[PDB]
Amino acid sequence: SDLIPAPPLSKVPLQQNFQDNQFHGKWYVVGVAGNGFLREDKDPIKMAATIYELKEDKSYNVTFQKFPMKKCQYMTDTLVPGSQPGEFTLGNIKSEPGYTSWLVRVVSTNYNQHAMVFFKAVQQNREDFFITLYGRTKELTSELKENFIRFSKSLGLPENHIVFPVPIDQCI
Ligand SMILES: COc1cc2c(c(OC)c1OC)-c1ccc(OC)c(=O)cc1[C@@H](NC(C)=O)CC2
Repeated sequence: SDLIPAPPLSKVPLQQNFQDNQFHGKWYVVGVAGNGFLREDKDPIKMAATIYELKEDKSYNVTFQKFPMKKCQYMTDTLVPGSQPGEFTLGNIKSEPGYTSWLVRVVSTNYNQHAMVFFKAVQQNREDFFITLYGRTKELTSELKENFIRFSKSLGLPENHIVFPVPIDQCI
């Protein structure tokens, strides 16, 4: 299509010894890169924080601001553990107009500062993928943001498909 193809999974690193208990909580969206994310300097965006909640069954609740981030509205999905720690499927629980599931792979995190997470659509004829740069604070370092840009570019994403929203706590 118009879109840059998704990488094979083997090109997406997996965070080693992923600790679900240490990943839970609030994560600001500090960066988002994907074939369907488009930097428009004329239309900057702000994004509310994502909440990852670990449950008894080791799945998460995930509460996140909805795409394409025009009116701030939260949504909640289930993050079902996959083939191993760090990996999940994010499923739309009800069949609705815009519908796909995503494979979710935590690429790297140190739990208390940053995380980088890869999302790939499991729908047959969808190249759709994106990478989220999360921070525990609204601000991350230049080195951490350049590492996210380089990772994103290594999967073929142009720099104008890499967006840095203004992180906020809540919808307004
Ligand atoms: C847990 O966090 C996120 C999870 C997803 C999305 C997203 O970006 C707003 C997130 O925040 C970083 C998401 C992303 C891109 C999409 O297409 C470009 C889409 O159609 C759809 C989405 C999401 N669906 C909706 C309705 O927002 C599902 C996956």
